[PDB]
Amino acid sequence: MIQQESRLVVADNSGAKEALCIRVLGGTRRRYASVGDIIVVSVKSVIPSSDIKKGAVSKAVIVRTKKEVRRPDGSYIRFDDNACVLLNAAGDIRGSRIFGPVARELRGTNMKIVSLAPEVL
Amino acid sequence: SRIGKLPISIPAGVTVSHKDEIVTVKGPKGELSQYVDPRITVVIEGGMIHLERKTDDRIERSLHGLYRSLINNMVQGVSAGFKRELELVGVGYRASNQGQLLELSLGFTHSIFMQLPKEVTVETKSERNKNPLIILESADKQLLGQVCMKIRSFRKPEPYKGKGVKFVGEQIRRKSG
Amino acid sequence: GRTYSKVIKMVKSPKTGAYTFQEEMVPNEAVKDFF
Amino acid sequence: MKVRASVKKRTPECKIVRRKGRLYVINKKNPKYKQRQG
Amino acid sequence: HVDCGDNVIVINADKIVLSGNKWDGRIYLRHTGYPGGQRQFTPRDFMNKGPEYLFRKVVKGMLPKNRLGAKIIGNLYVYAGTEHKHEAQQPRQLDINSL
Amino acid sequence: PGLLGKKIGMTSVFSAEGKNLPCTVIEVGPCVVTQVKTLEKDGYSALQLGFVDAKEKHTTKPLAGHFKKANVAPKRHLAEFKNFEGEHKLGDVLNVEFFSDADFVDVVGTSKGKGFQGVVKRHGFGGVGQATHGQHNRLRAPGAVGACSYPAKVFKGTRMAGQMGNERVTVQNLEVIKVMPEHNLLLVKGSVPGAKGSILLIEK
RNA sequence: AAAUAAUUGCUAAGUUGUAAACGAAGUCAAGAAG
RNA sequence: GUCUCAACCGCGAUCUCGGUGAAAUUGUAGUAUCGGUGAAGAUGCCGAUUACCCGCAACGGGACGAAAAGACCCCGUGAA
RNA sequence: GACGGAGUGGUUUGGCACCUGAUGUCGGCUCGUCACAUCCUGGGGCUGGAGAAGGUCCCAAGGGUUGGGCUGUUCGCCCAUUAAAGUGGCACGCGAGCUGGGUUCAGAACGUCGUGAGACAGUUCGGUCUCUAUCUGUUGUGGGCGCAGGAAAUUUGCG
RNA sequence: AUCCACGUCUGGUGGAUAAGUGCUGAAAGCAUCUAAGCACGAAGCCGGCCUCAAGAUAAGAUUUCCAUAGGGUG
Ligand SMILES: C=C[C@]1(C)C[C@@H](OC(=O)CS[C@@H]2CC[C@@H](N)C[C@H]2O)[C@]2(C)[C@H](C)CC[C@]3(CCC(=O)[C@H]32)[C@@H](C)[C@@H]1O
Ligand SMILES: [K+]
Ligand SMILES: [K+]
Ligand SMILES: [Mg+2]
Ligand SMILES: [Mg+2]
Ligand SMILES: [Mg+2]
Ligand SMILES: [Mg+2]
Ligand SMILES: [Mg+2]
Ligand SMILES: [Mg+2]
Ligand SMILES: [Mg+2]
Ligand SMILES: [Mg+2]
Ligand SMILES: [Mg+2]
Ligand SMILES: [Mg+2]
Ligand SMILES: [Mg+2]
Ligand SMILES: [Mg+2]
Ligand SMILES: [Mg+2]
Ligand SMILES: [Mg+2]
Ligand SMILES: [Mg+2]
Ligand SMILES: [Mg+2]
Ligand SMILES: [Mg+2]
Ligand SMILES: [Mg+2]
Ligand SMILES: [Mg+2]
Ligand SMILES: [Mg+2]
Ligand SMILES: [Mg+2]
Ligand code: NA
Repeated sequence: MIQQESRLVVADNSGAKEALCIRVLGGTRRRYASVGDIIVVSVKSVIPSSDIKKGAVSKAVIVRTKKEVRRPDGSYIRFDDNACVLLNAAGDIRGSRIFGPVARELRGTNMKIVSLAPEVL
Repeated sequence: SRIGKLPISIPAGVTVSHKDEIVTVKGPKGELSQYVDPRITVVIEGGMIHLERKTDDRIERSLHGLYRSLINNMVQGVSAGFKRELELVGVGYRASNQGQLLELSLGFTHSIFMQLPKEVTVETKSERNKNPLIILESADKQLLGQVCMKIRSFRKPEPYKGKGVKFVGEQIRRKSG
Repeated sequence: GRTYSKVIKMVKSPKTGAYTFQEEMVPNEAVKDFF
Repeated sequence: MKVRASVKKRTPECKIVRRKGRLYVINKKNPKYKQRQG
Repeated sequence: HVDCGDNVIVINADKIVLSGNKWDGRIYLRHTGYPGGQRQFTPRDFMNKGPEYLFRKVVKGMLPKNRLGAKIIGNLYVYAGTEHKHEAQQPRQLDINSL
Repeated sequence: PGLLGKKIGMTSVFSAEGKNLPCTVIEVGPCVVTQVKTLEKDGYSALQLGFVDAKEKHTTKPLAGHFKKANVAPKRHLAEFKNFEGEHKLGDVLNVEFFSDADFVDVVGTSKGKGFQGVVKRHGFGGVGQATHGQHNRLRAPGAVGACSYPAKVFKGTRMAGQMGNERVTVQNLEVIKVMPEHNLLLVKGSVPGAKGSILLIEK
C-alpha cells in the first residue's frame, strides 16, 4: 500500500538509498501500488561517489510491502519494510545485486529480479 | 411524359394481367407483380401496354413515366433476364460457389458466406492467373441490384490501386499515392 | 484467425415483404448448422 | 462534404438535388466538391 | 352550472382520420417533475394504447377547466370495434354528420 | 423459475483446483406448488410455491381453505415464479435437484436494516471542510442544497438523510459450488443480502 | 357570445392561425426576346 | 486522523413519556409547478400541468426570510 | 485567406439610471443541475488520405473527464500522469450550508504628496461572520377515510 | 458477537432513427438515394437490467374465509 509521498528503501546496488514515490502509474485515480507495480520516484539520498545523483527522477518496481499481500491459495505475506528496485528507460534494472528477500509476485513480471535475489518469499 | 407515353411491345410467350390494382407479368423466368396507382390507368390491347393520365398535374406527370418503366423492366425480366458481372481484383481474392452458397475471401481474417434466393442464381468462372468473376442472373432489376451492391459493400474499390470488388469494366476513380 | 466466419441469408419480412439481411459471426465449424 | 449558406456548382459536372427538403451538390467524378444546405 | 348534456358512446374509433403529417409530426410535451424531465410523444403513440387514450385527451381541452368539466368527461365511452355492452341503457342512434 | 431458500451462514472451502473460496450456505428446502396461474384465468402464467411448514394455530381460515384446496400441508411463505418447463400441477413437490443443472443463480433478498442514516453513510458525501482549520459544526453536513433565486427550490431526487437498508436487493450470477440433495443444501460462491435465517428467492 | 355561411383563387411549409447579406428557384399569374 | 478516507467506541445534548413552561416574529390566507407577463427576478396575474384529508423526524433552495429608518455614495445655505 | 459586407447571442468591457425604514461581496470547500459552441469514448464525408499518424467538417450530451510546487488568488507557469484532464449558464449557482487568506473600520510603520489636520495608479504586521425553521421546497415515516358488503394472502404494471 | 474497509463477491445486458451509404426510378427522352416504393446506418431514442409503483378516485386481477371471518388494546 504505497502512494504519493511515500518513502521506500532502495534494494539494489544502483547507488541510490532512499526514494520518494511521485506517481502510481496505470490509471486516472489509481491510489495504491503493491508488489510488482511500477512507480515513478525521485532519489532522495545516495551513497558517496555513486552513479545516479540525488534528486534524479526514475522508474522503479516494488518488491516488498508492509501491508500483507493475498495469494489465491489462502496465504498471505508481509515484510518489515517497503522496498523497490530502480529501472532504466528500456525497462531493465540499473543494478547488479538485490539485497534482501523479494516477493513471489515478480515471477510473473520480471525474471531478472527473481534470478538474482537471495530468497523469494 | 415522354417516357410514360410509350407502348411496351409484349414479347413472345409472356402473359400480362390486371387484378386489384396489381399488374402481373408471367413468362419463362417467373412471375412479377407490381401495384399501380388508381390515377394512372393501363389497358392491355393487341398485346401492347398503353398508359394514360387524365390531369397534367406534377403528381401524375411523375407517376406516368415511373409506371411505364416498372412494367418495361418486368417484361424484359421474365423473357431475357438481367446480367451483372462482378470481378474481384487483388491477389489473394477468391470466389467460389457451391449450389446457391457463395464463398468470398476478400482479405479479412474471417470468411464470408452468402445464401441468395432462387430469384438470383449464382455462378463463378475463376481462371488461373486471371481474376475471379461472379455472375448473377434474375428477373427483378431492383432485387438483383440490391444483392449486387451488398457484395460490393464488403470491399469497395480503393483509388490507389484498382483493388476491390468492381462491376466488369467499370470506370474507377484512381489516384496516385 | 480461423476462429469464426461470417454468414448471411435473406428472409422475407412480414412488415414490408422484401428481403432483409441476417448476419452473425459463428465459429468456422458451425455454418452448416446455420444454412 | 461542406456546409454553406450559399451552394453553387463550382464545376461543370456538378448537379443540385433536393433530398428531404435540403439541397445537395453531388459529383461522383470528383467528390471533393460535395456541398449541403442550399 | 349543471350536468345537462348527453352520455355519448363512440364506436369505430380506430378508423379516425388525421390529415397532413400529423400522426408522427404533432409533438406533445409533458414533464415528470424531476430535473431534465421533459418527454415527447405523438398521436400514434396514443393509438397504440388505444382509441380511448387519444379521444379522451383530445376531448379534454375542449371542455371547461373546472370541477364540472372533470365530471362530464366521464360521460364519454369510446370503443375500437363495433361491439359494446350498453343495451340495458337503450342507446339512441345519431348521425354525427347531422350536427 | 426458482425456489425459496433460507440463509444459514458463510464459510470458506478449498476447491479441487486448490483455491480458497468464500461460500454461502442456503437451505433451499422442499417447495410445494400451492396455486397454478394460467393465461385464460389470471392474465399470465406463473407458479406459486410454499416453503416453511406452519402450525394450524398460525394459519388463518382464508389461508387454510387455500392449502386444503391444493391438498398440501400449510406453509408459512408464498411466492411466485414464472417460465418453468415441465408443467407441474397442484400439490407437486420441488427440491434442490432443480438446480443440479445450474451453473449460476440469482439471489433476491432483503438487506439488513440500518435505520435512519445521515448523508455521509447513506450517500458517501465528502463532508464540509477539514476537522480543523476553522471548522465549527458542519463536519458531517450535506453542504448546499441548491442554487439561488433561479430554480428557487430544491429539485426532486436531491440526496438527503433517511431510512437506509431493509429493502429488496438482487445479486446476479452467483457461481454454484455444490448441491447436496440429502440436506436440501445449496452452496454458492460469494455473499447474499440479508441476515442469517432470512428468506431468499433463488432464480435458476 | 355569434356562420363547420355563400362564392373565387393561392399555400403543402402545420408555413400560418401571435430577421438580413446571400442561395435554390417549389409553385401560380401576366408578359419579353428568340 | 491535518489529509488519502474514513471506521468504531463512551457520556452530555438529541428522540419518546410524565411535570412546569418562554421568545424573536405576525395585514388577512384554503400559501403547489412551469413558462410567459409585469415597478423590467411571481405562492397570489395568464395559459397549461400536477395534487385524497391530517401529522412526525430530518435538511436548508425561496418567501428579494428576521434583526438595525445603509456606516458606502450623494444631498441639507445640518452638526461636531 | 487580405480589402470589404450581413447577421446571431448577451457569458467581457462599456452606454442608460428602470427595481432595491440594507437585494452580504473575491477565492476555496460541500452539494449539484442544465446547455452543447464536444476534451475522451461512438458513427460518418473530404483530403495536398500509400500504410501508420494526422488535418478539416458533419451527427452525437449516455457515461467519464487526475494528483502536486508557487500564489488570497481567478488566471497562469512548472512537475508526474491519463482514454481525456471540455467550454459555459444557474444573483460572475450555492456564507438563515462552511471558511475568512484577499478586499473595505478603529492600532502602527515605510515610500510618496500636503505648512498641517491628514491622504494614496502604493506597500507592510494585527484585527468578534448573529437567528430555537411558521409557509413552501426536498429526503424519509405514520394516522384517517376511500376503493358500491367485510376480510387473509398472492399479484399485473399505468408510470 | 455487532458495526466496518484497507477486505471479499457481484454488475454496467430487438425495434425506429441522426449524420451518412445505396437499389429501382420519373417529373425533365439523359442525369438523379425520392417524388410512388425498398435495404442499410451511432456509447444517442424506445425496449431489454435493477428498485418503487392501483389515492392508476380510470382506486385493476386471482385463490380462499365470513355475512366467530378477521382485527385492536396488552
Ligand atoms: C452594507 C451593504 C451590503 C452588506 C454590502 C454591499 O457592499 C457594499 O456596500 C460595499 S461598500 C462597503 C460597505 C460597508 C462600509 N463600512 C465600507 C464600504 O466599503 C453590496 C456588496 C453591494 C455593493 C450593494 C448592495 C448590497 C446588497 C447586495 C450586495 O451584494 C451588497 C447591500 C444592500 C448589502 O446589504
Ligand atoms: K421557481
Ligand atoms: K397574441
Ligand atoms: Mg437495524
Ligand atoms: Mg474527512
Ligand atoms: Mg471559528
Ligand atoms: Mg466543533
Ligand atoms: Mg358558442
Ligand atoms: Mg446519553
Ligand atoms: Mg414533555
Ligand atoms: Mg419572470
Ligand atoms: Mg412563478
Ligand atoms: Mg431581510
Ligand atoms: Mg435611512
Ligand atoms: Mg444577463
Ligand atoms: Mg424592508
Ligand atoms: Mg453539435
Ligand atoms: Mg456568485
Ligand atoms: Mg453568515
Ligand atoms: Mg444563502
Ligand atoms: Mg490608523
Ligand atoms: Mg495574534
Ligand atoms: Mg458561524
Ligand atoms: Mg432514370
Ligand atoms: Na513633509
